[PDB]
Amino acid sequence: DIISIKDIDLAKKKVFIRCDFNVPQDDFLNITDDRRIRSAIPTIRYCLDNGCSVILASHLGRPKEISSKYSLEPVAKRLARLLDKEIVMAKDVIGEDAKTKAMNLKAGEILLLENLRFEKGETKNDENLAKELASMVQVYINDAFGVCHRAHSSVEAITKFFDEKHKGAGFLLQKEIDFASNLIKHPARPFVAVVGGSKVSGKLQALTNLLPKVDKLIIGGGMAFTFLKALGYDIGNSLLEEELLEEANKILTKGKNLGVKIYLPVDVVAAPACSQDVPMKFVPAQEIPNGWMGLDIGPASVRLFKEVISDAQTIWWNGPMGVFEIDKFSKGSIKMSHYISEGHATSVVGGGDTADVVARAGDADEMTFISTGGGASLELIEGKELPGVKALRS
Ligand SMILES: [K+]
Ligand SMILES: [K+]
Repeated sequence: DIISIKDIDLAKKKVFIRCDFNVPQDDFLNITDDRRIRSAIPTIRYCLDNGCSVILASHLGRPKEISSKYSLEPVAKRLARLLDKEIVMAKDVIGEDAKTKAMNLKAGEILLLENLRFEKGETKNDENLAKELASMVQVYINDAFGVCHRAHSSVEAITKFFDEKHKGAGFLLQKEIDFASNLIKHPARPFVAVVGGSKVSGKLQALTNLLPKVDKLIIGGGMAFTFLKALGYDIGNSLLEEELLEEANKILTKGKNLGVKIYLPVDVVAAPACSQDVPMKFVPAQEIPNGWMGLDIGPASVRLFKEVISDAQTIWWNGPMGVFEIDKFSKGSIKMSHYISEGHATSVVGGGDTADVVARAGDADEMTFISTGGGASLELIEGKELPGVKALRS
């Protein structure tokens, strides 16, 4: 149903590619993870190989207003090394400099527009922005699954300025869609969802839609403590969403009614504060000391979870098992990455935090697929129609 880049005649044309270059940066604005730039390359190279000129556009962060801090200039440098091709940068998005550069662009050249979100209309699906972006090119390609869950100009309104023979989905967008969709369709079984992170409300809708689909569900991260609390466990000073206690109980009740095997941590790494520099204890989940907090799954839980996933043919994992940015509270996530990656399941990772764990674990290459689109994969797993994808439906 979705129009593919493969069914569009784009040879020798001028092509707008909406890419996802929303990469992490450090305080000196050096790029600390270029995976999204790398994932964009096959679509870009396919156009260049077909004699196109290429206008690339992406957002970076969420600028409130224009500043050098959110410039795409470091993305341009990094992409130039990775493609071994030179890049022209526009000083603006649809101002005079972009339009002139776009018009001057020769076959085989690459133009990177400045941050899309320097235009206030982008996150409002402004139709004038869309029209101005569209005027620069003959073909529209979306390769940015990561923003497709939002009605933004560069993925939604812009598509109204191209007919079905001049717009389509890039190779990355198609993969993101195929991997996410499989999971809510007919995945190989046993199908295990492994869910984590610190908030239940983050995952509630995904869990509700996955529940009738999965064979087993492991719940870790800070969000587990709301489930344990919903079951009457004392959780000391751990994270709690009081207001979601009843919803968590509903997940467990329906899970059981549907025959889903649901596992929560049976032990945790507990500490008096969330820092490297305080003491830590391995304790049962029923015995977090007064005033202490659970910050990672414990070794018994790691081991149980290993056994839970051991016969899996499909695993979806979104969310760390614990506060993995702190070394002392990272081991449960790291070992889960090891166990998931080393097993024989089709393994699909979601969430930037989870991609980060998998990177630190050194396992990125043994995962079947790591989504580089944060909330977008989740909203698909939730059962929603994504406006960016809909926009490209034949
Ligand atoms: K046009
Ligand atoms: K594997």
